Amino acid sequence: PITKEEKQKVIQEFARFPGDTGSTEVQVALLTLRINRLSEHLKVHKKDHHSHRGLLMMVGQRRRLLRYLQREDPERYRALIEKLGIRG
Amino acid sequence: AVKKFKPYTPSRRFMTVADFSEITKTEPEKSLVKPLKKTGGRNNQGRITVRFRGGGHKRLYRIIDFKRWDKVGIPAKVAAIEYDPNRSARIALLHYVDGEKRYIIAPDGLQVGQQVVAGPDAPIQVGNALPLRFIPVGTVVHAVELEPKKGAKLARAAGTSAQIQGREGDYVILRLPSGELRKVHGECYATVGAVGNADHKNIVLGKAGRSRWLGRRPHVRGAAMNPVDHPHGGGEGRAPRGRPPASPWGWQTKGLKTRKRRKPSSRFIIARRKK
Amino acid sequence: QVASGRAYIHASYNNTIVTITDPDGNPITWSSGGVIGYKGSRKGTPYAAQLAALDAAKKAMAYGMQSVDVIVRGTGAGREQAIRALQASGLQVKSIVDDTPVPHNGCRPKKKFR
Amino acid sequence: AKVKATLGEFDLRDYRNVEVLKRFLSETGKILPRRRTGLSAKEQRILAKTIKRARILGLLPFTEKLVR
Amino acid sequence: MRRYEVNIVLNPNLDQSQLALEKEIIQRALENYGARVEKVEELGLRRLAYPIAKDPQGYFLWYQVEMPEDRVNDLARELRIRDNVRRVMVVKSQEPFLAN
RNA sequence: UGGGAGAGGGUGGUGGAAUUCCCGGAGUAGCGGUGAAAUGCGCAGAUACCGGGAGGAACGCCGAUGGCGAAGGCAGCCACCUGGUCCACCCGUGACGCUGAGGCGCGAAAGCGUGGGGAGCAAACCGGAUUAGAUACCCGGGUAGUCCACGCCCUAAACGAUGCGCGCUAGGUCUCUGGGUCUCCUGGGGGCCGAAGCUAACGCGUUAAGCGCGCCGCCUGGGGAGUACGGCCGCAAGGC
Ligand SMILES: [Mg+2]
Ligand SMILES: [Mg+2]
Ligand SMILES: [Mg+2]
Ligand SMILES: [Mg+2]
Ligand SMILES: [Mg+2]
Ligand SMILES: [Mg+2]
Ligand SMILES: [Mg+2]
Ligand SMILES: [Mg+2]
Ligand SMILES: [Mg+2]
Ligand SMILES: [Mg+2]
Ligand SMILES: [Mg+2]
Ligand SMILES: [Mg+2]
Ligand SMILES: [Mg+2]
Ligand SMILES: [Mg+2]
Ligand SMILES: [Mg+2]
Ligand SMILES: [Mg+2]
Ligand SMILES: [Mg+2]
Ligand SMILES: [Mg+2]
Ligand SMILES: [Mg+2]
Ligand SMILES: [Mg+2]
Ligand SMILES: [Mg+2]
Ligand SMILES: [Mg+2]
Ligand SMILES: [Mg+2]
Ligand SMILES: [Mg+2]
Ligand SMILES: [Mg+2]
Ligand SMILES: [Mg+2]
Ligand SMILES: [Mg+2]
Ligand SMILES: [Mg+2]
Ligand SMILES: [Mg+2]
Ligand SMILES: [Mg+2]
Ligand SMILES: [Mg+2]
Ligand SMILES: [Mg+2]
Ligand SMILES: [Mg+2]
Ligand SMILES: [Mg+2]
Ligand SMILES: [Mg+2]
Ligand SMILES: [Mg+2]
Ligand SMILES: [Mg+2]
Ligand SMILES: [Mg+2]
Ligand SMILES: [Mg+2]
Ligand SMILES: [Mg+2]
Ligand SMILES: [Mg+2]
Ligand SMILES: [Mg+2]
Ligand SMILES: [Mg+2]
Ligand SMILES: [Mg+2]
Ligand SMILES: [Mg+2]
Ligand SMILES: [Mg+2]
Ligand SMILES: [Mg+2]
Ligand SMILES: [Mg+2]
Ligand SMILES: [Mg+2]
Ligand SMILES: [Mg+2]
Ligand SMILES: [Mg+2]
Ligand SMILES: [Mg+2]
Ligand SMILES: [Mg+2]
Ligand SMILES: [Mg+2]
Ligand SMILES: [Mg+2]
Ligand SMILES: [Mg+2]
Ligand SMILES: [Mg+2]
Ligand SMILES: [Mg+2]
Ligand SMILES: [Mg+2]
Ligand SMILES: [Mg+2]
Ligand SMILES: [Mg+2]
Ligand SMILES: [Mg+2]
Ligand SMILES: [Mg+2]
Ligand SMILES: [Mg+2]
Ligand SMILES: [Mg+2]
Ligand SMILES: [Mg+2]
Ligand SMILES: [Mg+2]
Ligand SMILES: [Mg+2]
Ligand SMILES: [Mg+2]
Ligand SMILES: [Mg+2]
Ligand SMILES: [Mg+2]
Ligand SMILES: [Mg+2]
Ligand SMILES: [Mg+2]
Ligand SMILES: [Mg+2]
Ligand SMILES: [Mg+2]
Ligand SMILES: [Mg+2]
Ligand SMILES: [Mg+2]
Ligand SMILES: [Mg+2]
Ligand SMILES: [Mg+2]
Ligand SMILES: [Mg+2]
Ligand SMILES: [Mg+2]
Ligand SMILES: [Mg+2]
Ligand SMILES: [Mg+2]
Ligand SMILES: [Mg+2]
Ligand SMILES: [Mg+2]
Ligand SMILES: [Mg+2]
Ligand SMILES: [Mg+2]
Ligand SMILES: [Mg+2]
Ligand SMILES: [Mg+2]
Ligand SMILES: [Mg+2]
Ligand SMILES: [Mg+2]
Ligand SMILES: [Mg+2]
Ligand SMILES: [Mg+2]
Repeated sequence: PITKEEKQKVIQEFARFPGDTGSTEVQVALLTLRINRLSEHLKVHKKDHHSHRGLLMMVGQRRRLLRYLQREDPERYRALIEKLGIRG
Repeated sequence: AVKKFKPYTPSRRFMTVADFSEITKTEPEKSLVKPLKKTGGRNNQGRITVRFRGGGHKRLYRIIDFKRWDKVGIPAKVAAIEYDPNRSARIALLHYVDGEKRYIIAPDGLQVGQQVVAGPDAPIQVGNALPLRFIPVGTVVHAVELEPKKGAKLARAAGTSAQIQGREGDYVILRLPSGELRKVHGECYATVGAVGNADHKNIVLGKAGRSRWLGRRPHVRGAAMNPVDHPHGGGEGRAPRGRPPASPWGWQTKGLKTRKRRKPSSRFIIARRKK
Repeated sequence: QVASGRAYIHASYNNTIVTITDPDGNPITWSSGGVIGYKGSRKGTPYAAQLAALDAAKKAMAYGMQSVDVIVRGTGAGREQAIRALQASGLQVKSIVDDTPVPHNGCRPKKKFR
Repeated sequence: AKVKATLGEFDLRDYRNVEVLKRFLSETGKILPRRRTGLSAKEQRILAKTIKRARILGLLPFTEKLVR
Repeated sequence: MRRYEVNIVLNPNLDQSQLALEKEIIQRALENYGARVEKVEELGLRRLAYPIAKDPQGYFLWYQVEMPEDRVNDLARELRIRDNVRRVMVVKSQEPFLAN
């Protein structure tokens, strides 16, 4: 799975301030971490449709946060997706 | 995985080709080829003895190492996987740390860069070769000798394999590609794994032309001939067989067994093929 | 002639078959509901099994059998009466064990067991 | 006579504890019901799984013939 | 890494030379597959509940190891190639669960 | 952040019981099957028994009125990869929410395509019974199929015949799973009986079919008919 270290590294890199843990940035970053590991998982495990439902649910979650961050701060929105390789 | 064509001609509608994905080198080792003397199906009397042969693409014969107990203990690196027009398997080029180069038929799962070795002590891994008696029961295996030192005779075509089933005395029991169960001497060499290019049987030739490239001339039915030619020859209009279906030479061809009855190897065959 | 052996009671709803073997399991003699004269569904009655066990025990004792271990398979009617007949025959019943085969959920059974 | 009361402390995951696990098996070899072992739902599942591992190692049997 | 237990049953009718050779094969493989032995219990011969490979007993080994997650399946495959290894079972080490 | 339970899913491996078949041994006059029978099998040595081998499928006890999943559905055991979900802390964000025409994905069994596999079972089929007849029920055989990979099909009593979300309105009892301080209390599931209330009745009742708000789907007499025509989808069967 995803180690505890790996997750903290992601939180540090996107935290808006010292102890920040649930910012829209930190949320889109953590979901992106899971989305990309599930996508790679599903490429080999093409018949794992049940876990694929988890993917759609994640992607929809990240999408709603991104639309929120786009409505509140367009600059912060564009930088987050560019910092993560999103929107294609 | 066989490749398909769009139907931009009548023949391309169904034609399929090998994808040639394992092939990493497109020219043979010069020192390991010699001319393959085309026969047309004719013997040293000049007489056709196998009908409907000839006119296929020119080919060079690649010398294949069907012994391998030749070089016990000397490892080799799998340098390349190549096309061989003289067989359905692909062939793998081996670079021995000796410096000697030889060809083996390419097993399923072989990788260029891996090493292989032959001998009583070789690890049970794809591409290694051992006397049968040292391969664990249950292992699927190929390029099996039939008698010791006489050269690999069994399980050489694309996708085929033999399975070790048991041991009795000096002998090992194999399930040959035909499903026959056969004792084979334990000192006979085999190579672990199955032969590669397993999709060979899914090739759809597609058109008459493609058989011709392979040296297969048209086969003409006995029923299309005259009585001088064939048991099924003659009759006004179409005709059913009118007799037990026979070969051009008169022997029956629907079920009549033809293995010689008093053959010494019968003592070593346990169960005739299935299916 | 061997004096120690085995008695198998294959007892189904249609018949009861008794086979008397040696210590290694090699049959010495056998009987059944048919050998004692019955046909049809009578072969699956307890009295049938009784005559069969006695006729099997009698033959075995004719070869010097004196002691047997008893192996029982199947849940047929004449199962319990077959054990009786062996004990009350003359043979020495050293033991009785039930070895009825039972799949750990194996092959799909015929329609009539579903 | 419930089996768990006949035993002090034991580890419900010790698949090698042949001498404790074997008490949770009927004389015919079967895994005993919760009514005769005295375990709750949660621990009976651990027991059953452990017995199964021990069976695969050859410590515990899958079935025994019933002797009258 | 993760901690596992490597149960292994061997041909009980070997001699201590053949047996020490099998233990040698096993010890290298563990090392070769990145497995660091922590403890090891060797109960030896032991009557089995049922014949394994037609023998009523089996020679028992056991190692707590620490090894990387992705190599355990391959390790158990290699531990099984020898004709004398009748059984292998690599269980994820877990905490005890106690009753009473 | 720190924990839990679980037949949730995917991949590779692996265990024992049983059936059938093949070989060896031992043995003989029947076995099998039914309501009773016959077909069938058996002196060319069957059944029953012992030893060895091969092979496929399904996993006994545990197992429950149990668990998990969005539904279909999921059950030997080991490992890896992976989804959902609950709890305690009350630490971060600051309404970021609910629903959802279209779209996209999933979707039991049967069926289809290509290849593999085939022990048991078993449509079609053949035969024996039963019977007034018996294109059936019961019996003896038996091919697809059932199993695996990949691609299609997209249906159902796909049911709780009960769309999703939120708030509100006595309790009692059994149970699964967490956290307490473990008497008991408190969350989340799963049942039963019931307050008020609802309901044509049956019944429902904090797992509402009660009292309310939001949004979606759907009904408008029976037959004709889920038929025809059109269109879209499918290799076809046929689906919408
Ligand atoms: Mg999510
Ligand atoms: Mg967006
Ligand atoms: Mg390919
Ligand atoms: Mg084509
Ligand atoms: Mg093309
Ligand atoms: Mg194309
Ligand atoms: Mg055409
Ligand atoms: Mg055209
Ligand atoms: Mg090509
Ligand atoms: Mg190729
Ligand atoms: Mg030269
Ligand atoms: Mg030259
Ligand atoms: Mg030549
Ligand atoms: Mg020539
Ligand atoms: Mg000449
Ligand atoms: Mg001449
Ligand atoms: Mg010719
Ligand atoms: Mg070739
Ligand atoms: Mg080819
Ligand atoms: Mg074909
Ligand atoms: Mg073809
Ligand atoms: Mg050619
Ligand atoms: Mg031809
Ligand atoms: Mg022709
Ligand atoms: Mg003519
Ligand atoms: Mg002539
Ligand atoms: Mg003539
Ligand atoms: Mg003439
Ligand atoms: Mg003639
Ligand atoms: Mg003619
Ligand atoms: Mg004619
Ligand atoms: Mg003619
Ligand atoms: Mg005519
Ligand atoms: Mg003519
Ligand atoms: Mg003609
Ligand atoms: Mg014609
Ligand atoms: Mg004619
Ligand atoms: Mg004809
Ligand atoms: Mg004729
Ligand atoms: Mg001839
Ligand atoms: Mg020969
Ligand atoms: Mg009967
Ligand atoms: Mg082994
Ligand atoms: Mg433990
Ligand atoms: Mg957590
Ligand atoms: Mg025999
Ligand atoms: Mg005779
Ligand atoms: Mg037998
Ligand atoms: Mg049950
Ligand atoms: Mg339930
Ligand atoms: Mg649930
Ligand atoms: Mg807070
Ligand atoms: Mg604030
Ligand atoms: Mg929604
Ligand atoms: Mg929709
Ligand atoms: Mg479906
Ligand atoms: Mg199906
Ligand atoms: Mg089907
Ligand atoms: Mg059809
Ligand atoms: Mg078909
Ligand atoms: Mg099919
Ligand atoms: Mg067709
Ligand atoms: Mg097929
Ligand atoms: Mg068949
Ligand atoms: Mg009929
Ligand atoms: Mg009639
Ligand atoms: Mg009539
Ligand atoms: Mg009939
Ligand atoms: Mg039938
Ligand atoms: Mg049948
Ligand atoms: Mg058909
Ligand atoms: Mg078909
Ligand atoms: Mg639909
Ligand atoms: Mg229901
Ligand atoms: Mg529901
Ligand atoms: Mg409906
Ligand atoms: Mg209705
Ligand atoms: Mg709706
Ligand atoms: Mg409504
Ligand atoms: Mg509670
Ligand atoms: Mg508690
Ligand atoms: Mg409740
Ligand atoms: Mg009620
Ligand atoms: Mg009231
Ligand atoms: Mg109302
Ligand atoms: Mg209540
Ligand atoms: Mg209340
Ligand atoms: Mg609920
Ligand atoms: Mg209502
Ligand atoms: Mg109408
Ligand atoms: Mg329609
Ligand atoms: Mg319809
Ligand atoms: Mg139409």
